[PDB]
Amino acid sequence: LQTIGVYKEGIPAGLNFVLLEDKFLVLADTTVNLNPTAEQCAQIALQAAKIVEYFGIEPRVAMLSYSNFSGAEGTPRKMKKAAEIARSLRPDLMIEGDMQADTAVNPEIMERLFPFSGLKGGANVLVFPNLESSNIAYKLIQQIGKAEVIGPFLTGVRRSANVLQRTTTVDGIVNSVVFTALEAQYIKEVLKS
Amino acid sequence: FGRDYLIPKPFDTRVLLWVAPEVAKAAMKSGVATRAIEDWDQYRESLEALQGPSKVFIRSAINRVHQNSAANGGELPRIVFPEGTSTKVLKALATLVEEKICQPILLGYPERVKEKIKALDIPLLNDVSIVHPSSHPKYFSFVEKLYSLRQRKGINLGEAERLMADPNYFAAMMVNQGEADGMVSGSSINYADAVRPI
Repeated sequence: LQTIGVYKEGIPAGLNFVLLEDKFLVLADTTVNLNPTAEQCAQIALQAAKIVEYFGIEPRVAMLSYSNFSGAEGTPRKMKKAAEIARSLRPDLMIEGDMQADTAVNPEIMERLFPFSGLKGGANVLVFPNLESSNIAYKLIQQIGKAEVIGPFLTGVRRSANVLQRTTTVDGIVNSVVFTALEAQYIKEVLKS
Repeated sequence: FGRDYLIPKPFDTRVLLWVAPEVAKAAMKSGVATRAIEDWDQYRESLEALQGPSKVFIRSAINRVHQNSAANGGELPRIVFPEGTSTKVLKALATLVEEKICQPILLGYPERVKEKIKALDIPLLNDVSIVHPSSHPKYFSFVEKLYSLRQRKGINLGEAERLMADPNYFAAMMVNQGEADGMVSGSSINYADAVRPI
């Protein structure tokens, strides 16, 4: 971060993929920001989204909270606000909050309890309110869930650089370096332009 | 001024200011006065001072509400009282309807409130409308409304339904939608709880 730094208006943020059978989920920010503001969570969402678009998928973004559309003082208000900002910056996307994680990933729950929501078809981008929640989620899913998890991938910086989780296995590193290669190529190209 | 108004009304606060100085004029001019009033305005001032709000404010208030009623085709304001089983409220309503202040609407289970009105021997409120929230025609319409305004403030349809059965929320909504012109609550509950749904 000191040498390469963030690109314009970007925010350094760690991002993981959960590779499920029907979909993949993006989790952010899993590594950098202890307690990002609404404004930061919105920017994180944007970064995640553009990455999802690189893989030809429509991003659908949920700002996670322990709450369902309450916007109460504290994290609900932060995530509800983040969703509002995100929506203003990327008016074409489904971005919604505040909501709990199952409400977010599960479209049936969303329709049954909160049909007013603008998130339909389940979210594939999950942005977290704080580093405790994101870091613990991706590590837990990776260990006890029965799904491949790849990352974290450092987002927000000018050139291609990624930091492994030290708990990584060798196959973990193999996967990570694959995506770093992908990124490296992308940035080289764009530059070369 | 007209065929239906030949004189001031009895409790008109202006009677003193116009009559007392003209009487003063007649007393001084007729020579029966022994101390002349010279400063006519200081006197009119002194006269205004004698009938201040402590004597007349509520008098004028009730008069004004009545005149409002007359100008509105005789329609009284519908004021809903969600604590329909409160004895203070009922006792007040005896006087209030007797002196034609409003059209009270009571909220609660009809049996309980009619038992209460009988227990207290208030015969003047046997005509007053009593409604059980869940059993009103516009109930579901109301819940929808609440939902739409508070769906992103911690209230979904389930919760909206649950709350609208609360007499406070129901009174509030009636007033909001114009199915009542106003509401009075808080006689038997702390102020925060009573005022919050409003």
